[PDB]
Amino acid sequence: DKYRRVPMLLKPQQGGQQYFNHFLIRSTNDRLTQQDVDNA
Amino acid sequence: KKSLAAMYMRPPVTCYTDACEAPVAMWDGAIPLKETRKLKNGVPVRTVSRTYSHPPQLTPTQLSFNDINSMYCVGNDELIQFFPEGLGGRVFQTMPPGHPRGFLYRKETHLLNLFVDKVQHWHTKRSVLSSLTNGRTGFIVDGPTGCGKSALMCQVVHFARSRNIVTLYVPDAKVWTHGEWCWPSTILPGFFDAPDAARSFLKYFAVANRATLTSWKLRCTPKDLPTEQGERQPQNLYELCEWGHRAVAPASIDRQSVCVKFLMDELSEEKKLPVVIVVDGWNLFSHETHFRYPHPDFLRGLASFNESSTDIDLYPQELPRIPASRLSFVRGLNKMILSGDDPNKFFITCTTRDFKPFDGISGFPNVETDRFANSLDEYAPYDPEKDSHFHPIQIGNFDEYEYRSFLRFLINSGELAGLGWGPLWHASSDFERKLYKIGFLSGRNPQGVVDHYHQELVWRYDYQRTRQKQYLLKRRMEGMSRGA
Amino acid sequence: FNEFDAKGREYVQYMREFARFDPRKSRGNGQKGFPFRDAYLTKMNEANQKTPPPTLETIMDRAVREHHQHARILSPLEVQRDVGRLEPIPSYAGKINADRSVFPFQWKTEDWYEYEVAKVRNRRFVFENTEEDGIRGSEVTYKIVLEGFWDHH
Amino acid sequence: LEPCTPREWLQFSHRNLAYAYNGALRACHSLPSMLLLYKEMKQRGVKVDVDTMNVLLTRAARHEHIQVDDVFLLFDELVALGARPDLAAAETLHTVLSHSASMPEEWREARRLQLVELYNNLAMEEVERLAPHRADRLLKEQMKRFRGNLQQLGSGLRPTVYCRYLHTTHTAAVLLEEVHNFLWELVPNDHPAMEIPALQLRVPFVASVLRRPSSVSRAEFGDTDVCAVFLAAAERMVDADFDDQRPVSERRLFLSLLTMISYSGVLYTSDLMAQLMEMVKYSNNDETRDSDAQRVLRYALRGSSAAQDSASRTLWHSVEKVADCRVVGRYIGARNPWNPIRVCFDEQGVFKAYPIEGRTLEALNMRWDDVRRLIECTGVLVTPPSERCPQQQKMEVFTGMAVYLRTVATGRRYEGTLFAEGYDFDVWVRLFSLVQEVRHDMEKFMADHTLQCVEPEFECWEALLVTLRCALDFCVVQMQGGGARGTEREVVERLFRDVVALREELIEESRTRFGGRMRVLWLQEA
Amino acid sequence: GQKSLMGALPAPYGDAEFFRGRYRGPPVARPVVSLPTLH
Amino acid sequence: MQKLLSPRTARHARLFRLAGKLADSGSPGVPKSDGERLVWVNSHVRRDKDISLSQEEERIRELMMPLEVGENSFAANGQATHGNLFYFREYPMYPGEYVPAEHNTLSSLRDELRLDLTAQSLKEAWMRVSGGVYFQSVDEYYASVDGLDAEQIGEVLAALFPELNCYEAQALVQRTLECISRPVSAASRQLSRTITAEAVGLDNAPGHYTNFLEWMGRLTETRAFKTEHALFEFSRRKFNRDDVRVMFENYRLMSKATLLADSADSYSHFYTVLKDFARKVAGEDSRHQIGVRIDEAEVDPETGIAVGRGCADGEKYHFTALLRENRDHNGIITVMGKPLSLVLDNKAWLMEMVLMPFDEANLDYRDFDAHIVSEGHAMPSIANEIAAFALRMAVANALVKLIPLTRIPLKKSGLLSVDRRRE
Amino acid sequence: VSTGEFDHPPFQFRQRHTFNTTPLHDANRFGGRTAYLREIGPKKQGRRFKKDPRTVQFNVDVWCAQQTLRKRWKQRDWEVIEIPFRLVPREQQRVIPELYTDIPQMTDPARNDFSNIRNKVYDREELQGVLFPAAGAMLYPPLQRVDKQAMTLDKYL
RNA sequence: AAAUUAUAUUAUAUUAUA
Ligand SMILES: Nc1nc2c(ncn2[C@@H]2O[C@H](COP(=O)(O)OP(=O)(O)OP(=O)(O)O)[C@@H](O)[C@H]2O)c(=O)[nH]1
Ligand SMILES: [Mg+2]
Repeated sequence: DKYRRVPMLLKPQQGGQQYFNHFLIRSTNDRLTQQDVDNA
Repeated sequence: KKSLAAMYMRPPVTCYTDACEAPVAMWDGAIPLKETRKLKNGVPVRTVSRTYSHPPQLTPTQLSFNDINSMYCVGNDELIQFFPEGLGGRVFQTMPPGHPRGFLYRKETHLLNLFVDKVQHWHTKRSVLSSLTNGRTGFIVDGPTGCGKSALMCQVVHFARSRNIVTLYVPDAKVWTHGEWCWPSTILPGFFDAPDAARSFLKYFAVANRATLTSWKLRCTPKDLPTEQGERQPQNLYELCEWGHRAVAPASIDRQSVCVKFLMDELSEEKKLPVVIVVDGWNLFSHETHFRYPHPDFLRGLASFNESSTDIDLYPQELPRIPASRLSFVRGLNKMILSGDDPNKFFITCTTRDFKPFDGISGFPNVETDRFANSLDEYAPYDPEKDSHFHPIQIGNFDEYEYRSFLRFLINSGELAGLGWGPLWHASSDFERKLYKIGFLSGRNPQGVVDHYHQELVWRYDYQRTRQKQYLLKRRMEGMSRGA
Repeated sequence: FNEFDAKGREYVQYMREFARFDPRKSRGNGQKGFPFRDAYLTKMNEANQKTPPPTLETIMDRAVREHHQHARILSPLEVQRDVGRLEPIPSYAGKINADRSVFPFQWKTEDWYEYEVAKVRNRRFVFENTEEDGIRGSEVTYKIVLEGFWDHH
Repeated sequence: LEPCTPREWLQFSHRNLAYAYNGALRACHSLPSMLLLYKEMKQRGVKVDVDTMNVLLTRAARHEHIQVDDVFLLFDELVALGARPDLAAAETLHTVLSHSASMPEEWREARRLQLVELYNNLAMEEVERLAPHRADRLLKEQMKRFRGNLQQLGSGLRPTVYCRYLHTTHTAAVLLEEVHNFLWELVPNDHPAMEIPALQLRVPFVASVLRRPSSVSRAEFGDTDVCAVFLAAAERMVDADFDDQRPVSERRLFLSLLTMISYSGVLYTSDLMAQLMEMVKYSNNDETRDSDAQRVLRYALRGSSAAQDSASRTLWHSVEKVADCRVVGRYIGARNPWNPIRVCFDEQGVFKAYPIEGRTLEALNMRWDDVRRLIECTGVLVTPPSERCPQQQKMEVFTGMAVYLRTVATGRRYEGTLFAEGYDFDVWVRLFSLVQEVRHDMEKFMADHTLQCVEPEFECWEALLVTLRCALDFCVVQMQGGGARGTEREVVERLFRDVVALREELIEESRTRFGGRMRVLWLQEA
Repeated sequence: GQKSLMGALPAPYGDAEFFRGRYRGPPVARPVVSLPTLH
Repeated sequence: MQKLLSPRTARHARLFRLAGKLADSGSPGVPKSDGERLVWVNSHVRRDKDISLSQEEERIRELMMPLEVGENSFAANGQATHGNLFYFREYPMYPGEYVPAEHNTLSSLRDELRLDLTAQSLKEAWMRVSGGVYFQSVDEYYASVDGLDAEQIGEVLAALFPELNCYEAQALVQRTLECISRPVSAASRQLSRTITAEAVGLDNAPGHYTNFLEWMGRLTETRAFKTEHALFEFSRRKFNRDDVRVMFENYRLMSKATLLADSADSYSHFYTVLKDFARKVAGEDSRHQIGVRIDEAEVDPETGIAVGRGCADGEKYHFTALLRENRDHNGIITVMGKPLSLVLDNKAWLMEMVLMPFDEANLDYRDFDAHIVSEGHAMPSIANEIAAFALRMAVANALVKLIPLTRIPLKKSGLLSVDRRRE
Repeated sequence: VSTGEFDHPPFQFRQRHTFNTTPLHDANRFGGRTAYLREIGPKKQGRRFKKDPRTVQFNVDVWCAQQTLRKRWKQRDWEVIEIPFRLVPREQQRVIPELYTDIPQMTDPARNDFSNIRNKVYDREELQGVLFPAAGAMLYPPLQRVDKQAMTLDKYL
């Protein structure tokens, strides 16, 4: 129907906010691992 | 991507538990495959194996102290051999014919296993067994609903029948007390019988303990029993139960009464052979069976209904309810319990809390959606210390070790047998998130653990795999940008 | 700002009332002598509650980190969650004892059914003029109920 | 903006005013306007951020008329206002400290100690922060940056954060690499070293730079400071399961750690040697751990693998005992009985071979007399009780004797044969008298030290019980399985009755005595 | 929107990464799965 | 034939020693028998092994994830109909998340501060030595020669600083010349980043290239250049209603005499209005994020209980959650005196919504106790999704009141957001 | 908390036996108690009450009250015996108020017994000296209570 | 020939024939 009374934060329902910092630290770890691979 | 499934070979099938493996295309991403390199006829030897293996199928003699809070399995042929009666109320909900037959070895399971191990030669360790039971005839196991009560009853029936001990197993007491119909006893005046449950018991106990009941000579049994043409008079206890349960209706209805009476008479005289008696739901044998006494106008006789001063056809009424001690089976049981001349029978029993809920108000139960449709209509409180002559053992819910082992067995052995997610492993979360969430939802209650393992299908608010696939797709895109 | 919001000021007052509750001092107060349904019926269920100790995995997980790892496990109210700021570490972080008779409130339904009927039937069972101290106690009580068509009138 | 309507009150917080004032503070170009903006920021209630401290320290370091004590006082004011120091502000303060020599030397040393404390706190904070993410490479780069920052400041990282960082590791390679880093942080770069080719590392001699008192105490030695980190690495190798793409064996990892410890000249402590031969005791290689226990026992008896025999080693042996009760107990529990190597030493030189599948009574009698001579010459029971070592730890010698008799009785280790086959009858009679001698010595030791709480633990009691069970099984297989031979058969039945009586006595004592701690041994074997 | 010159100024002292309270732009979205190709 | 009950590994023995130390210390919950401690140690080792197995199977499952649409892999996200509905960020959301800074920028800022302090010290040393005044003529400005030659600065750096590399010494000479000329501005490096040598046309003339770069850098950081950039961005429609209102408020603060004194200059009267807009325009160096609200904690100092609210259908569902910290790790949730598994009839899809505010916060539920009071319409069962939505909002508001930084993920998940749908 | 049905379905178009839809008068609803109120065909005083909403709501309220009563009476494992004040135990030697008169009274807050006196149930075997003085033959046996301090299977002995 | 305005949901009806 018309969901105009529903907020914009509820319509996609973007959950999973806990994993983002873990993903960023894993990305930094993989960048340093790639730097270790390129040097040797 | 990296499958490693065409290279995977099947390990050799040793038991029934190893044969319960699905095809490799099912559990390829559910149970992932690792590669190892051993040193035989070369430095690399690529051996692809599974990360998870099935729990070991162990004989009860092989179960030890280090197997506490571990998982073991029983063969399907051992399941047919040791349990012809059946299992508990909800024990067989986790064993379809494809699944392995798994059991958790708890601390109380280890205690009862050593107890049954000492029962097997009781005349040497009689003072030890007296100190264990505190002089009582046996143990009654109580706790909240959905714990390991009936599962431990099947476990101790397995322990007793694996060591060649004569074992009485009532897998559900609600077929006796809360049965289909009640009939008065033929030779016991003032007593009653549950005929169908007695026929099933006389069949299954005989085919369970045929190894020792054939060597059981009849001591106090009349030899002038009624016998049809071509049938042999019973000389053994197995022959007595075969005379009892194998008959044509309605001669079996009185044959079971005579057989239960003389079987309980023959049990009460044996003082040298240990007989373990396991009852699931002793709290139903300690109070009134749901049958009531008939109205005396049924047996008095009527000429007509208009002028006979009767109201059986006009209005219903609730007569006094029949207690369990008026059943001949429980009469023989209480005769063995209360008479102190039997230092031979060990009553390792438990209670059931399978009853319907009531929390102050109650509407009518919806017939489609009702988890308690086969539940008992009792609502009565129970105290095992005051309502039973046995020593009470309190079983609570799972600690995190037993819950972790049980959930690991459930998830991984359901995906290995081709009954879990399988190819759809990428939609459900990993095992740590599932353990955390099911430990929230169940409170580590074992029936709640099984119910929420089945209800994991309809989880709406898990966002782990979505963010993981976003991160992996982004990493793939930046890797392809690095390649360009 | 103030200290608490509207519903937060309500439930902090209910804890101060139950901390000084004495049932013999609820002599003729009426329904104002009823001692905060949530915390009162929790105490009546202590025969069923029976506050358990921490589990064997919890006391092992902490004592490994306390002794074998030389880094104590601190409570979630001790975690410095703000990066770039040091927090003044409030004193209720680990000092609140975990007892099931105190919190959380779980009760028998028969006591809750008896509480809710007794609180409404004893509404006007109040003795106004008591021989006591100030604003509660008096000798005569006058109530003048004014009625008009507008609320500012 | 101070909000007046409730719509703009719903977007008002001092933590967001932190970001607003940070952006406006970075928008300014000079410190005279910046300090006025900061003063009206801190006069208002505003949570002070790390960005405020970063921009203030940087754009006050580059201002011309600034004295550096005002920089450090501004840092003290910002950390007093609730701003967490990060690595950027710490490096800014280190740069301002390094470029200040007109200040007096006491001020420079005070600020240097403050920066040492700050870098160690930041190192411990990053260790605790990057631990659960399994970020060992990123944490390795952060610890390398902290080591580079502290070696420029004339110090190093503390062994407490090294013990924590070794206890939070996941891979063994970075574990040995960080032990290597701690060993090289003490000595300068031109120090002599020894090369380990299995790890491709160079471990340096550390005892030349460690502090030593040469009445004297344990804390005055710097060898405890290094053996704490050695013990942290040893305990990490015990409890944690390492994840590697090509996993190394436990024997190779233990031998590499042992050569890394031994090639440094550090004085060994008690619990390090105890943990090392505890790892030797529960090893799975039957043909290897005898020489490993022999090597770690030589290390504990000498006390240090230094080439020269110094008086500091004598002072270290006078302060504490590296040859304590736990290492003798775990050595006797780690040795094999039928090993042709001698159990005890001769004049501390070497553990020779035995002068004689020989399973005679004289062999095990020489083994047991060697064990008793070892316990006598180490003097572990005659040591006085102290605060660091209790009387309870000396029961481990009796546990080691009990595990020795267990490995005599049954043939296997911790991981129809009911006992060790190929024995004689007098072997089991001598074994039963040895069980009685161990029980008598343990009862005498408990009777002597009754005034403090002295209990036997589970391992010695279960070992004595399974030796009596193996002797019972040997007796019942020789009695009714012997073929009715008459060769001292009444002596076999007498030994069987004595084994049954002593076993029932031990089971009833496990049920009754010691407060019911060993009730499960009554529940199992009865 | 249209192309402008904002952000193109040289930032003083090069410390544009340590300011963690900086403007991060509008929240971008990413695909959770690669859709199949059209051709 | 007889399994030994004793600890078989060194890890088992170390855990048994820890359990014995705990039992001798008198901790609540630690068993007193030895068989129970043995069971505890064996179960903890099995739990550690199972955690290692889960970590290894997740490591293997990361590489075989079906990132494309296939046989069993379905999108169903509305990526075909709507397209890219789930957001994703590559930056740590301050101050909820933390990623450590890269070492290259750290070392660059460290070396820049070192060179700036060394050049300032050498400039102050020459100012003390030369004796005060130093006037620069027009030909001295066109020759770009200061009081010190490059040779004198190189000799001073070689004499005073022994450990100094060649290129570092040449960069120090260049920075001392730049600091003795004017106050140093770090603007030539970023102009070398954004403008290459082939674009302007100097490929064989590096010296004139660096001269043009430093001239453009010293002309960039003026007030007039910032004012012209602000006017250019005002012409390019890069402002919202908030910036228009702030420019109006800054115009209203100027009186007429200050307006005349500012219009005496050509760029200052525009700059007084456009200061905030030029702060916004300057990019990630000077524009701040708005960010979610971070409030103060409203916790009872005696009981430690925070109070949160939740609503649904306007009138029907109202709930109030009281939240406390459990220090014995036995946390449980209760709704109107009954535990959550019996209020919602063991339904996983309703109790997962109550679990979700602890999940998005990266918090353990067993460290918190919660009781939820129903204030709306009382019904015999609240086992529906809208009541569970109200329960989730109540638990999330209680978590926000207890720990304030929990508002940073919980507002991003939409758990603190109220919809207005009635019947 | 209970999840059974309490309200009656409202009046609308005549429902059919489809998916998510039951007829308005079915034998599955309310145990078939709608058989009194149904019309099988697809006298005004016997036809108007089957279509009134207040009538059918009152009838289902009566039936739910009957269900609540039979479930509350099936909970009873006791009976009320009028015992004099002298022979009663010490917890009942107080002034017990009537139902819904005062606060729900704890049993004994001094002896650490916080439970409702109205829910207290006493054993029959402990009151044989009070209930049966005329028999004198001990008609009920004494209740065997387990020794909590005895070393049994529960305590690893 | 696209954008979607589109509400959509399910049920009923007649002198079968009195
Ligand atoms: N295999 C196995 N399953 C177990 C074990 N313990 C609990 N369970 C599971 O827990 C559920 C509960 O089993 P029951 O013993 O019948 O539950 P209960 O305690 O008797 O509950 P009530 O019948 O209501 O009294 C079963 O369905 C099992 O699946 C165990 O030790 N081994
Ligand atoms: Mg059951």
